[PDB]
Amino acid sequence: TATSDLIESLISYSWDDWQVTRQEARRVIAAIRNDNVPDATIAALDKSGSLIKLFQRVGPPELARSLIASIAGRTTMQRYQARNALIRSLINNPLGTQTDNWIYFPTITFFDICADLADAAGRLGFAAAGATGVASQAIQGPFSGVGATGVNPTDLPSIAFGDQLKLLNKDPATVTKYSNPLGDLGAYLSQLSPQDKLNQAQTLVGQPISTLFPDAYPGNPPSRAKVMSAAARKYDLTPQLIGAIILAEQRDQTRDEDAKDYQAAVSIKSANTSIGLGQVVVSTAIKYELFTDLLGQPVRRGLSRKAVATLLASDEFNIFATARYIRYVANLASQQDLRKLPKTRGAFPSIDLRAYAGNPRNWPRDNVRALASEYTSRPWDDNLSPGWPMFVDDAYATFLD
Amino acid sequence: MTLTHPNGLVVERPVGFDARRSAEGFRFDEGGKLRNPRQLEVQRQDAPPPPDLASRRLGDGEARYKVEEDDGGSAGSEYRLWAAKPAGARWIVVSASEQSEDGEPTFALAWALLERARLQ
Ligand SMILES: [Ca+2]
Ligand SMILES: [Cl-]
Ligand SMILES: [Zn+2]
Ligand SMILES: [Zn+2]
Ligand SMILES: [Zn+2]
Ligand SMILES: [Zn+2]
Repeated sequence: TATSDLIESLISYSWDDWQVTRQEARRVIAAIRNDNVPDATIAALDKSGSLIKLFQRVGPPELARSLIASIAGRTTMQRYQARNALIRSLINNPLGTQTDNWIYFPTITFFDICADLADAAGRLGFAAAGATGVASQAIQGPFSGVGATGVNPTDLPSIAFGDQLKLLNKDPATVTKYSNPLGDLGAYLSQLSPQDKLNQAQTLVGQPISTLFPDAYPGNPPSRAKVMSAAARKYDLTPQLIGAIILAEQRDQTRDEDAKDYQAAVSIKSANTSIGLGQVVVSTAIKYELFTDLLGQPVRRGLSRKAVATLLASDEFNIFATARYIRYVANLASQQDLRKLPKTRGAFPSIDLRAYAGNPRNWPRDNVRALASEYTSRPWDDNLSPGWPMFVDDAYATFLD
Repeated sequence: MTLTHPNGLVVERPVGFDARRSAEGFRFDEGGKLRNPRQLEVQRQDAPPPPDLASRRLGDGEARYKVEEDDGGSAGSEYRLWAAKPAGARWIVVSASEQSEDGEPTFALAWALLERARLQ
């Protein structure tokens, strides 16, 4: 193809010239991304015996990630040829893409994640969507976590040494500083007018996903709204419900909490923190296979625990896990015996367990209130969160408009 | 701020907690309408603690206890302390629950409640 021809020369060695430059590497990636016949191009490179060389010769890990994500993303019939060539290139040259934020993904796993993700984005309807909102510039206080700011928890600096010691020393006050920002939930909502709340909603949902795999997408990363819409369709929810759950979490979230959340999880301790947009617990994502609809079985079951914590910091994986978890809590509720949940019945008189099996459009509002309680806490043990139901319900009212 | 059960249990109500008398002691619930409120309970108990529990010195004596952890929600895993100290020929038992995403809570308020409790 036109593209295979261009790449072959871009990466070729000549006498006394055995180095592909950064500039050439970037032109290769750009050419891959602009290709109208990506399968044909890979077929052509493999026929040339140039496919292995392509992977071997685009060296710096940041460029290797763009290369690999782009190829994994756009290929179909030739996907496994590219995959085999990558594997070949990794023999006695193993580092690959596994550096920086991506240190918990072996290179072939990075390839497979991108392929599966791209396929899911195409199939589920979130491959592309222009931004409809703008990130906040806040750095502290409620609504200064990734939901508001678009700043990826894995990009945050190490917690400062002094605070790290206080945290380790179980210092009550420092622990609070890196914990949920809110005490009095109703007091916080009273700070906001209806338009303020709608504006937080638009910021949350309208900005592009903060993704660890931007080149797995055909163009720019889609807005979170597009992904929540796709997750809602997949799990028979509504995006308003998913948005309400996440907006409530993100109000009760700060930049500092994001740093603690992620750093503790990948530290020597492997903490079981709640991570990302929906504040999904690491062990929970594993136990209920929350990445099922974006990643095939082999890739999922091979992820290390720290790799799972990392994916929960990638907005699209988090949105889907959150939605899949919401549908789990709802399904589980529909299997319960209301007579055996008298505290739940007392708090939410209009709760209809059988309705949980259907679409939220048809749930009583008390179902949303109860699920909110049973999202922040252990679900359906008849122990309730006093504050979370109204907090999530307020976010829901805003989205429902 | 002191509380006295007819069975002789006397304890201090924690500041900011609503109190309620139970069959053998008292239940306490954190005030307001929190996301993740602490709950505490204290009771006079005749049956001794189970064997092979952990121990810690508490004030002037010792206490036997166990912390149980269970899957929770976005606020973290559910934790529950169960603790007992000898009070005469009997025991005073305190249990307490809380969610945490940062590992095991200190249960400071719970230990303080058990520590100052007596059967007078
Ligand atoms: Ca939080
Ligand atoms: Cl093609
Ligand atoms: Zn050259
Ligand atoms: Zn957290
Ligand atoms: Zn519960
Ligand atoms: Zn009695």
